[PDB]
Amino acid sequence: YLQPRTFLL
Amino acid sequence: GSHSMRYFFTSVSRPGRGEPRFIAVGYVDDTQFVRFDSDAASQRMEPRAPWIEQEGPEYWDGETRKVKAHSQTHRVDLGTLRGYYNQSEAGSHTVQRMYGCDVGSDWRFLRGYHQYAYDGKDYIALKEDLRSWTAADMAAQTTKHKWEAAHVAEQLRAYLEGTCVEWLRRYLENGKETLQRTDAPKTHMTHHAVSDHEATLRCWALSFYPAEITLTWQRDGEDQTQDTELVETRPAGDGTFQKWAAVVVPSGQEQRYTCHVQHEGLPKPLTLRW
Amino acid sequence: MIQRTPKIQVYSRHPAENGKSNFLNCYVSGFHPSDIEVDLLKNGERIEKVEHSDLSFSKDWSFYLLYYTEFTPTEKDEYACRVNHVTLSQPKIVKWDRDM
Repeated sequence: YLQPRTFLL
Repeated sequence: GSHSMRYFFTSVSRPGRGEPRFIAVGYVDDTQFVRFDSDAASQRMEPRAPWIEQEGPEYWDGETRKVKAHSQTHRVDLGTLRGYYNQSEAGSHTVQRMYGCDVGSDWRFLRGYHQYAYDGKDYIALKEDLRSWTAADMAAQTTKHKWEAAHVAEQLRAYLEGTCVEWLRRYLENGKETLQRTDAPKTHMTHHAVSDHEATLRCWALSFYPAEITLTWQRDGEDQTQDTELVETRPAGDGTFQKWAAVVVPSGQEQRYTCHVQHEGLPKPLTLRW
Repeated sequence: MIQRTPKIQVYSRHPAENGKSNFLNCYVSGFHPSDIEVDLLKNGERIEKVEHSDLSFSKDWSFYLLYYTEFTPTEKDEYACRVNHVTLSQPKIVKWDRDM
């Protein structure tokens, strides 16, 4: 189950 | 036993034309269960283990949505890092990401990971406490300041400790017939005369699962590393692993040498002799 | 930039016996960047139906791939893996030896 949020470098 | 869930992501820029190559792979222990390839026709998160096929359309639409969001984030990331490093648009660059959770024998959270590499080198990693960051250089430190101000570690910690563990536990249940089964190595020994003074003994470990294994040689009950060759554990292709350890010996002295095999599927270590 | 040469292992999925259907593998690992060319050879000629696992990597970020094809080993037939990568001046050829 993938992380629902992503954070940009 | 103990278990892990891991996701590996590779994004490779292609400056001549188009968006980067993006490959995402999901694992439970040494078993791959999902994949996404930007070059493939489906443009969907695909099953790679029969036990994940039990998941219905909601799952697949959710995983497809998140994997495409992961892909566009990596696309932006490659552009951001090129700017941070003052690189030209001419060269191809790689961003790699790995995240996941480890659970102990109680199937409860043990450890969490969320790290990156840029061009094969460490970029930024979430520290073991899941509260702070390891930024390798001043480019990675720019990411660290942004993420500290935005409280990114708190959001990652919640998924890694909670969500990650809950879904790993579900996968373990649905795939129990394979995921919870340990395959002990099938061992044998081979002999090869090199000259009339020297022989090679090779100790094989085959068809084992998980990949983790220790093969050691002993001479008269004492550990021997000199005159030994140990190949890297390699996949058989059917979900199991292989490994061998060889020792160079004086011809006629084969009996002094014993091979020692340690594996999760073995209650007590096993011994092989020529 | 960090350019890591591939490690190569050529081997069968099951212990080989003449005339018994098997799988010929070529495991490429420890390489960087990810672009790599891998072929399996039958008597020096490129085998056409070769599949590979999806790109993944180890703790140290180095890439690994498994290339494979179904084959029936015989006494005469010689199998090999041919690898090309940015780090290699010429293709690296590793022969299949049933004993390793």
